[PDB]
Amino acid sequence: ISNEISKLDPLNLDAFFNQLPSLNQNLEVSLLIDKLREITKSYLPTTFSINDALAATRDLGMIMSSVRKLGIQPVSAVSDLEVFLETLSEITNMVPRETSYHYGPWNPIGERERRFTHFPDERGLIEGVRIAIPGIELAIREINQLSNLSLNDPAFESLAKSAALHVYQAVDGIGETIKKTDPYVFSHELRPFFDPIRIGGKSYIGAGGGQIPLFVVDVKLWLGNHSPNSEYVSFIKDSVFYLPPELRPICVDSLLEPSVINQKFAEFGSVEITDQVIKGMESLLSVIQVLLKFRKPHFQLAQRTLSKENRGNYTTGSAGYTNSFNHMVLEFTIEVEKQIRAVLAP
Ligand code: HEM
Ligand SMILES: O=C(O)CCc1c[nH]c2ccccc12
Repeated sequence: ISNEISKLDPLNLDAFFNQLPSLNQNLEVSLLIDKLREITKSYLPTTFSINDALAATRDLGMIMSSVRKLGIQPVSAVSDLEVFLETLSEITNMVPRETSYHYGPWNPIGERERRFTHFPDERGLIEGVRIAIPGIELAIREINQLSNLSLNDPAFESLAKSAALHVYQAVDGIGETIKKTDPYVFSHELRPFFDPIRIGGKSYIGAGGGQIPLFVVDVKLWLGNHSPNSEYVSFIKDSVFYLPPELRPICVDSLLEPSVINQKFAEFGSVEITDQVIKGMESLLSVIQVLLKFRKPHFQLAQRTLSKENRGNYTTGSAGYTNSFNHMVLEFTIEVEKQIRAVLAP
């Protein structure tokens, strides 16, 4: 629950985070490192509650990401971080690194907001995931209920409508990014804060738009267990254990089970096609069209950011993929809209 994490400052870093964008702007790597050492000596993370460790992972993660921006592996330099992060990871049962959950919904609104830089373009990513994530999560719960409901039941269509409504939040989030974040300023000023960090022999990618649980929607709604060697399934496979634990069993189940649409494709061609059954199948295509209204503008944005003109020193997002990945997720989704449009043609 996000409001009880956002209000916490378990490492007393609030004043520091008002200095951070200037610290980062003047490349003051010594205050960064001095703060990491101070933390591993001023706090026994073992005594933390779950909410405390989640907010600590947010704050420590961003200081760590700021050191890695300059090119220094932060745990390699402050060796005592490794057991500190170990202990945080045990309490949270999440990666010893911040994700878009800590960057968005668990990031406080207003004066306490944790930001890497003074550029207003940064706000376009934070607001983007802070809006997207709550609505996808609600859609996730509602979409899971469609499996155990008949197309002919109005309850099916009302759940799918509520889910398409909640997914629109991700549209609102990506529209907020498109208006606030300059593709050039992002690549040159923001992107280098989301680079991999080596912690205990493993490398943990930085925060990413792709960490919003939208892929969980995908897996349950249309991907399921039908594209076993996809590159999309490998990304999801790599994402499962970055998600909060609450979401992992849904995602694992859905990867191992036929999708809602694939089953509802079957029930449709095997039952008395009533008027409610078509409304029900039309509410599935509504959800998918809401996904398209997100992926289409998202694609253009990453395309402008990664053009020769604006890409700066990168050719990939923080998860290591080019725009080819988004093109592939978008075509998957487009093709799903074509299959439903076909089932519905009469
Ligand atoms: C300048 C802004 C942005 C750029 C250049 C960008 C670019 C990318 C890239 C390159 C990927 C491939 C995965 C990776 O390597 O990280 C990706 C994936 C993804 N990103 Fe973005 N992104 C931006 C903003 C956002 C925001 C604000 C959100 C959420 C509100 C978001 C949501 C996603 C999602 C859901 C995926 C998974 C693929 C899909 O579902 O289409 N992105 N993005
Ligand atoms: O999603 C990506 O991989 C690139 C966009 C991106 C990097 N860090 C981010 C943090 C929050 C929201 C979006 C991003």
